[PDB]
Amino acid sequence: IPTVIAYDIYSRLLKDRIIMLGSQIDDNVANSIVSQLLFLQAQDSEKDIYLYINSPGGSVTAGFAIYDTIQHIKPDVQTICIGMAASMGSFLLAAGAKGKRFALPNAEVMIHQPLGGAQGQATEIEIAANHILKTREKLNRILSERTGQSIEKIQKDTDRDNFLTAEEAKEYGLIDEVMVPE
Amino acid sequence: LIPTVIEERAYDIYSRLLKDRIIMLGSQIDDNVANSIVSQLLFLQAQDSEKDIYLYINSPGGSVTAGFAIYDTIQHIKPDVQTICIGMAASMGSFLLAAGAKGKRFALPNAEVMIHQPLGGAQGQATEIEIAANHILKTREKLNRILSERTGQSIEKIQKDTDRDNFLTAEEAKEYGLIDEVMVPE
Amino acid sequence: LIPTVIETERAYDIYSRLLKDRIIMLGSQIDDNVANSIVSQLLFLQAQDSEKDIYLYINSPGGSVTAGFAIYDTIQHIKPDVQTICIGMAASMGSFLLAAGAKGKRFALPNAEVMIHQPLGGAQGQATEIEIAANHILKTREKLNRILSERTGQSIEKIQKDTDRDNFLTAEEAKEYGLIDEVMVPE
Amino acid sequence: LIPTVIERAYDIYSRLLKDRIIMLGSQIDDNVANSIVSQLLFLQAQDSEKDIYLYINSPGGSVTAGFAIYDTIQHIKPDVQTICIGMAASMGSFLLAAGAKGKRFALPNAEVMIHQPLGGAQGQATEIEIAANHILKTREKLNRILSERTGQSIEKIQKDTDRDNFLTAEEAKEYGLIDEVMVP
Amino acid sequence: LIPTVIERAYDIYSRLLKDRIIMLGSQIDDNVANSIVSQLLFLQAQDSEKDIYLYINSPGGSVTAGFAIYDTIQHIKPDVQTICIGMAASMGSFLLAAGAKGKRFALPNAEVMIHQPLGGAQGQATEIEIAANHILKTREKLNRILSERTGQSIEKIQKDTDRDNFLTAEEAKEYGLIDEVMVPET
Amino acid sequence: IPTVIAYDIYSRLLKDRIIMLGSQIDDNVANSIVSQLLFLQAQDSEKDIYLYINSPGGSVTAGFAIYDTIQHIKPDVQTICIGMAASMGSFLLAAGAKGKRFALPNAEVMIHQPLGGAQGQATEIEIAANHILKTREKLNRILSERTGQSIEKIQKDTDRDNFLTAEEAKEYGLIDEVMVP
Amino acid sequence: LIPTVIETERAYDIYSRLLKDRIIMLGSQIDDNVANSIVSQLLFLQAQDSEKDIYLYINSPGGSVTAGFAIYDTIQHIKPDVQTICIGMAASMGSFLLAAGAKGKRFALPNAEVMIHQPLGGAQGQATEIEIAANHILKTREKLNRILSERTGQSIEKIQKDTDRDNFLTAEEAKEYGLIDEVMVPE
Amino acid sequence: LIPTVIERAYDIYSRLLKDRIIMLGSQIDDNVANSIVSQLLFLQAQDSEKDIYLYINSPGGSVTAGFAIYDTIQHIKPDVQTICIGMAASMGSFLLAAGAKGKRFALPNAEVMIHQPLGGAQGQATEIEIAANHILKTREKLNRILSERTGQSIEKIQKDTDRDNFLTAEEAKEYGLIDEVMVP
Amino acid sequence: LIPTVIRAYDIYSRLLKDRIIMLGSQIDDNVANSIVSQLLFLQAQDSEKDIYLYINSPGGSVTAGFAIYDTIQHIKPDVQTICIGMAASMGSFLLAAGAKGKRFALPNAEVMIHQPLGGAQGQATEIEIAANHILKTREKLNRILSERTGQSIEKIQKDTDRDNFLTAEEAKEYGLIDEVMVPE
Ligand SMILES: CC[C@H](C)[C@H]1C(=O)N(Cc2c3ccccc3cc3ccccc23)C[C@@H]2N(C(=O)NCCCC(F)(F)F)CCC(=O)N12
Ligand SMILES: CC[C@H](C)[C@H]1C(=O)N(Cc2c3ccccc3cc3ccccc23)C[C@@H]2N(C(=O)NCCCC(F)(F)F)CCC(=O)N12
Ligand SMILES: CC[C@H](C)[C@H]1C(=O)N(Cc2c3ccccc3cc3ccccc23)C[C@@H]2N(C(=O)NCCCC(F)(F)F)CCC(=O)N12
Ligand SMILES: CC[C@H](C)[C@H]1C(=O)N(Cc2c3ccccc3cc3ccccc23)C[C@@H]2N(C(=O)NCCCC(F)(F)F)CCC(=O)N12
Ligand SMILES: CC[C@H](C)[C@H]1C(=O)N(Cc2c3ccccc3cc3ccccc23)C[C@@H]2N(C(=O)NCCCC(F)(F)F)CCC(=O)N12
Ligand SMILES: CC[C@H](C)[C@H]1C(=O)N(Cc2c3ccccc3cc3ccccc23)C[C@@H]2N(C(=O)NCCCC(F)(F)F)CCC(=O)N12
Ligand SMILES: CC[C@H](C)[C@H]1C(=O)N(Cc2c3ccccc3cc3ccccc23)C[C@@H]2N(C(=O)NCCCC(F)(F)F)CCC(=O)N12
Ligand SMILES: CC[C@H](C)[C@H]1C(=O)N(Cc2c3ccccc3cc3ccccc23)C[C@@H]2N(C(=O)NCCCC(F)(F)F)CCC(=O)N12
Ligand SMILES: CC[C@H](C)[C@H]1C(=O)N(Cc2c3ccccc3cc3ccccc23)C[C@@H]2N(C(=O)NCCCC(F)(F)F)CCC(=O)N12
Repeated sequence: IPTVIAYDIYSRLLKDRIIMLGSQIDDNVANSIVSQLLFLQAQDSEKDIYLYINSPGGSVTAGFAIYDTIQHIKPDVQTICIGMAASMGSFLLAAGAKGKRFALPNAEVMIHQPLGGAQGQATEIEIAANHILKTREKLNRILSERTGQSIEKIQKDTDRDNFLTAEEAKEYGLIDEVMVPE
Repeated sequence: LIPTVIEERAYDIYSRLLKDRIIMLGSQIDDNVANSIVSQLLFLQAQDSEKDIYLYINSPGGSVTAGFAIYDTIQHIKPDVQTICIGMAASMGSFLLAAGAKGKRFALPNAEVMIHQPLGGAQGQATEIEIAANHILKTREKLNRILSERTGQSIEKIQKDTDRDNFLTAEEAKEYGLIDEVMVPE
Repeated sequence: LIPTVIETERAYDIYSRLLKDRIIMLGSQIDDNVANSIVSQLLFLQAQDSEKDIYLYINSPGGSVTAGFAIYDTIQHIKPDVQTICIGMAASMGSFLLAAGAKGKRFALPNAEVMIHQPLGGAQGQATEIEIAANHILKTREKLNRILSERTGQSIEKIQKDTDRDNFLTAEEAKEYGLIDEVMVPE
Repeated sequence: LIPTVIERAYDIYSRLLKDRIIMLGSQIDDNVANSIVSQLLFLQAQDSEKDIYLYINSPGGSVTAGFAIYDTIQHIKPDVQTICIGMAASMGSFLLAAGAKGKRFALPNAEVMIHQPLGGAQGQATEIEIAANHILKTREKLNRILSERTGQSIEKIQKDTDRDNFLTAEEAKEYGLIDEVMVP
Repeated sequence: LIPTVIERAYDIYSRLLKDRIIMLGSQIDDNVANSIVSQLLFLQAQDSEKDIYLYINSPGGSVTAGFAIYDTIQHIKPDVQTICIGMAASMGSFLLAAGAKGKRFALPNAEVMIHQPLGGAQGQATEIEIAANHILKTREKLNRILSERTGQSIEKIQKDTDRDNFLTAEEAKEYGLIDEVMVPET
Repeated sequence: IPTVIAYDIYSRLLKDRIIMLGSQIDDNVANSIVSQLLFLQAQDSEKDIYLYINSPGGSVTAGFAIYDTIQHIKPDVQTICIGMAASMGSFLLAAGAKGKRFALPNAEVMIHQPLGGAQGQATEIEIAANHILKTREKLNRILSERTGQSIEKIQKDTDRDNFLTAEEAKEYGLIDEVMVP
Repeated sequence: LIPTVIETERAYDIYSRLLKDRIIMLGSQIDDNVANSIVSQLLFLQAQDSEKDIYLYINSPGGSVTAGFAIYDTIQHIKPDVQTICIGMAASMGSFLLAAGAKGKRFALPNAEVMIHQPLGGAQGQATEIEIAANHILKTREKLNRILSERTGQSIEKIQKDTDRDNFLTAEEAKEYGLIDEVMVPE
Repeated sequence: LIPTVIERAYDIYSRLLKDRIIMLGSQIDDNVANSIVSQLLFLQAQDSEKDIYLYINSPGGSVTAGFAIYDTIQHIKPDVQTICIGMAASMGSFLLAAGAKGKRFALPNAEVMIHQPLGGAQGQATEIEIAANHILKTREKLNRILSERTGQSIEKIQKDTDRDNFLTAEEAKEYGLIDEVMVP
Repeated sequence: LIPTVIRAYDIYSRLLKDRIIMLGSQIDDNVANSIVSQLLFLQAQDSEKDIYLYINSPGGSVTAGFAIYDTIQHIKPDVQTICIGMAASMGSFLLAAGAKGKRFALPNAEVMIHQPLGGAQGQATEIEIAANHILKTREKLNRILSERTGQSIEKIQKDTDRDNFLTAEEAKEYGLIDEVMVPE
């Protein structure tokens, strides 16, 4: 990670209100991004924030930490998908400010149902199944609100792995514009 | 080392017991144990359709489907299959103990009987976890329904009493309806 | 430990004694070894008597599709009716072989579990290698679904839909589906 | 890499601590407890009157480490606000409920889970007995405090924590674990 | 390798079984219990009145597997003599004490050890509680029987089995675990 | 990593608009290079950027993160292959500014088809197969545009591992000139 | 992830800032490295001021007995009173050090856990080697129990009995026992 | 690959057992003790007067397993001759000395080793104490019996077994562990 | 692996019927126990007729080797030794131990001689005991080699200091064998 005159490259980007979601989403990544969003709001509550997304997703709860923080703060959080947005990464891509969700032409967007595990007694498995099913209902309802697609459509389209191009993601309502070279 | 006995005709001890219509369920229940026991049951009813069979149970249970292989074979064949719990009957072992011929389910005085929920697991997509959950819940309802029929307890009582690990003495198993008599020394 | 029995005085292991009365055991995961044994037993029994029925016990989670088709083709070629009986569970290629038994002689005991689902596999390497592997397993599924349609009387369209995910059936549901003919009830 | 901010260079979490914000964003072990307790002590010394803000995104962990944080919160003069962002499970949800009365929050999609303590024991029958009595007393201790913090009966807490019990933010408010669901 | 003897070929242990001698010469698990129980049942069927001789060189093991052997000994008509050779520890010493009254022996340098049951528990507090209650009940069951067969109080048995308690053959006789130290003919 | 008078060697190069792609391409490497590209264009949108490429390739999506960032920004991004460029590395070599794609005489260039895997149900294998086949068409279509070769020729020449010299890479259209001493 | 704090300027990591106000953290398993650090901090603080109290925070499951006695002996030698405060838990040699604080200045917060038990160890080899190891750990227990008796006011016989097995105590029970002087109740 | 002798077919060791020869040719564990004890019981039942021959090529092992064999040898009526061929170490040497008085042998290059018992202990101080007292009492037991078998004092045995003590066949005869060195 | 020949015999048991013993493996206690038992069986059948010891072995345990050695020297029958393939370490010692004038090797058979291998770990006095033991074992081996080859102890010491490979002809000249058996 190179230095620029004294900032590391990512910290220099943060000076211009740019946050990097460039890894698998766990609690540590969520804690950092939430802290960055809170800091940028405190500096200036009016100016836009830019969330770079190159992520395969990961933890749903960690994703919702980022999601809820985005929606609470006053500044518009722009989202731009560069490389790939999968699973909870694509959920956060769709969570960006209305009209300011982007993807570069060859960026990959994938949507699919949440993954999990359960082990032990029948009633413990039932509790785990009800939890992940309710979690999917929560994700689908919000994605419906964000994309303009129905919950029934999102349910069917996320049953298996569903890879989308940048243009297909725009047509779906996950992003607003495919950002072309000027 | 399984010992040999000579009656001339040499027998390993378990095969000698099988000659007198005795089957040993003395291990964890998997498909191999089920295949052996159902084959022994088929052989014995073919040899004699009237004479009782004796099923020894010292088992911590295991596979539910492997257990139901043994269960269904016991109920289909004409001979009464007596069950005797010696040492311990846990989980699907206690289910098979309760599945013996009415009036011929036994345990020795210090034998341990345990009943609880079916165990399992699932990993992957939410809909895959749902399928696994529905399957194991249906499997529990199936087991509890049969236990209710075999013991005379209500399905609601079986559900409550199998929620956690429930250890029973031989006398408690008799009171519950899992066995008919605690076998005492003469 | 497989127990021994004596017919008074020829000694047999329990499974060999069953084979004397035309009973073959499919009681494990289906691999090439299990297929070779079952194919050899079927060829032996039909050579002894081409008219008497053979009885195939099925307590199996399935396994290799090619090994399953070794057993399937042998069953269909030989003259004797091969009866099938599901005891415990028949999953995947085990349930396929359950449905492959002689017409009107496919059975399950009341608490036996039958599961149907699409074939499993894997592929790794170049895109064209993944394509070949994908085309192979899709063609294998169509092959399985077409034969299962013939044996059950259900459509290829229905079988495709019903085998998309793991589909557990009771013995009575398996009868309704056409995978078996009768649920064997106790007297 | 944790990002830096310069205005004096700060890592992002240390910059938040300057404005009386403490992060509980991991599994609770002794190291996390020692850090949070030290931060609370420091913030009390800096300003005994201004509120402290405890961010909670944690699956819980050690009960004793959790009680290190709990007791420090209750001792110090400043109110400690708690805010659940992402998820609060087990001892994390206990600490969420331990925030200053009227100042316990959760964001709308945050997850709260409550259940009984986990543990293990191995060896002699009397050694297993000691371990069982200890974890049972620890559960009574936790349930008694949770009853006081939520206003629910100990009997209800016992029943509701027997198995894994997932709650929405609104359900956590209705239960008494938090005071308000913070809306955008 | 187990040596063969020909009078009709026998492995050495099978030859001993012909004279009503059963070998408990290993750690007690379900397999060992299944074998010993089957041998006892076979010997009772052969002769319901002649004594059986149970050799014990064992560190113990499974309590439920031990109780399979224990209950089978007490049910059958023939007296089961017990002889400790080498060592009897834990459930091995319990079975030594379970022999027919007046027919429990040890050789002069044989080692007897008694202690409390060993086990484990993991998971939720209520699951640990169930596991703890179970092992405590199992110890009560063992101590009550040991009290009956030694003549010692349950209070004394509890205290003396709190830790590993090694006894000589002579101390085991004094305690009531055996009846006589079998001395060599000079 | 030595220091120079105070900059580490790679940071000193970044001051003269030089970016180093000297490793396997994963998301971390892509995030760093994308950030460096965005930094340099913000400093100066007119002056050229020099992308050093010594890489065996790696993730296709991580590669396309770098690719799209290069094409979007105003500055010409020169590409110089030193040592080796394989797979996605050779794709990024061909993605440099027109007339400013270079390789040193003994630099190695390799092209082949994308690598991947799939495991599970037949329909899951089908989805994975369709995805990687679409990814190959995407790569081959862009490589056809950058090199001037037909898609049918790219398909044939990338079927197996195809090693090229620097001069062969110039002939193929992957680079513009072999930079002589 | 240890946070930094700045005061107008001078930057400190949180634990170094606490050390500036004579606070030492025993917040881990006790090994030689932890003992070396704490002994060095104690020596530093007494050199800075021989009269002002030192505050020893204890959240520790214990560990090495010799490493514990390095801390114990340093505490007793230096002139300043070393206050001890149990927060979270003090087990084994951690609870021994809790009891070693200045008379009247040993504290615990209300929900802090205190545990006392026997020294743990092991030995493998010859009978005489096992004898040496046994005599050593027994002598170490006598040494620990004698000091505990002195600092708690309980008899050595009572300490022996109560430390035979794992003995968990509440903060209040630890006060009644004499391991601490006061439970710090919140205002 | 144990060779067959016809072859009436016999494996070589079973053929030797027909002429009252028992092989102690491995590490002594409970399995080896059970077999040897069973063979001794079989041979005395066949003939209580004729001698038994115990071949010893063993590094020893379990003390309790060794005492199973020891007590069985002393109880039965037949004289049990012992012959050390190759090596007798630890409990193997103890059983060599346990043979019938006047009928304990070794071949000229056979190795005899004596040393104190080995063991372990782990856990609480009182558990280590119990383990220590047990292994010490076992050493006293071994030394007392070895004193009876050899005619050497317990005090001498203690000192001579403090460390590993290798003896030649002639030195073992001088010690009283054997009676004669068998020459060609 | 081992084929049958027809009374049915496995190939090695058939060879034992004509007084042929196979030392075709690494020498451990199990191999020694079998070979000494075979030697005891053959001399019991006939004390006059020769025994033939096939040797294709890399050596191994010295004590297990001396179990075989002492048994060879004690019994009445001449034990012929023939090296086929290779005799290394204690295998070459046993090759030299064959009856005088009846020790053989085939033309391309390999014979290797070298000093004993071992290990020691622990206290200085424990290392001393182990060192004295293996040094005394070397003197024991070298003294017997000297007697059976005709070479001096000083020469055996020097020639076995490192690994010393010998041809069949060199082994004859050294005194380890009596003749290189030629094809007729
Ligand atoms: C939108 C946040 C509110 C203003 C409110 C709040 O809800 N919260 C709760 C809250 C968090 C609290 C702690 C850690 C992360 C938090 C993230 C939040 C995200 C959304 C809403 C509230 C959050 C705290 C916030 N604080 C600051 O941001 N302080 C300024 C320091 C910022 C920086 F420069 F240090 F970065 C502390 C004081 C305060 O009232 N709030
Ligand atoms: C109760 C058995 C039925 C009468 C019926 C049957 O349902 N089945 C199906 C069936 C099984 C079939 C194969 C393997 C196991 C089986 C177990 C069954 C259990 C219950 C019911 C049927 C079973 C087969 C049975 N066979 C034998 O038992 N033959 C005698 C075998 C003797 C010996 F070999 F056992 F000695 C083959 C002929 C036959 O009609 N049946
Ligand atoms: C149905 C069998 C056919 C008549 C034909 C055949 O197609 N085949 C081909 C064939 C197989 C050939 C080899 C191994 C397995 C085979 C399985 C087959 C299954 C179905 C059809 C042919 C099979 C061989 C068969 N053979 C035997 O069965 N011989 C008797 C074997 C008796 C015993 F050993 F079983 F007891 C050899 C002679 C022969 O003509 N055939
Ligand atoms: C509420 C704190 C009390 C006033 C008291 C105390 O109870 N304790 C005990 C105590 C702790 C002691 C050490 C480490 C952590 C502690 C956490 C505590 C939590 C609650 C109560 C007491 C604690 C210590 C406190 N110290 C400081 O905080 N000093 C100020 C410097 C703080 C910083 F800036 F350095 F952070 C040292 C002097 C002192 O008397 N106390
Ligand atoms: C004490 C045995 C009872 C008489 C009764 C019984 O309670 N049981 C139950 C029972 C067991 C049953 C199966 C396996 C083990 C058993 C062990 C038992 C131990 C104690 C009491 C009953 C046991 C079975 C017994 N059987 C035999 O022993 N048959 C003789 C053949 C023995 C051998 F020679 F084959 F060994 C079968 C007939 C029968 O009625 N019983
Ligand atoms: C090409 C940049 C566009 C003009 C636009 C944009 O599309 N984006 C989106 C965008 C990214 C956003 C975040 C992180 C990486 C990004 C990479 C991009 C690559 C290509 C196109 C847009 C990118 C951001 C850009 N920002 C800066 O670069 N700001 C100054 C950067 C200075 C410094 F920090 F580097 F020093 C923030 C404001 C802004 O308008 N944009
Ligand atoms: C109580 C200390 C004694 C007065 C004496 C001593 O016994 N010792 C021995 C002694 C130790 C010596 C070295 C390391 C640790 C020590 C810990 C001790 C604990 C108790 C008693 C003596 C110790 C050394 C002490 N030194 C300092 O502390 N020097 C001051 C520097 C302090 C700091 F700032 F550097 F920390 C060096 C000179 C000196 O005479 N002593
Ligand atoms: C010296 C043996 C005594 C006579 C006595 C005895 O003490 N015991 C106890 C005893 C053992 C008992 C069981 C197993 C092993 C035993 C080993 C013993 C060793 C020494 C002394 C008693 C032993 C049993 C002996 N039995 C036989 O040997 N029976 C003949 C069996 C011959 C054959 F099977 F080997 F061929 C069974 C009856 C019996 O009274 N005893
Ligand atoms: C040379 C052997 C002596 C004659 C003597 C003896 O020294 N010993 C001691 C001795 C051994 C004893 C047991 C096992 C192996 C032995 C190997 C020996 C090797 C050398 C010398 C004595 C050995 C035993 C020998 N026995 C037999 O060989 N019995 C016949 C065996 C026939 C058959 F089984 F082999 F076929 C038992 C009786 C006996 O007096 N001896």
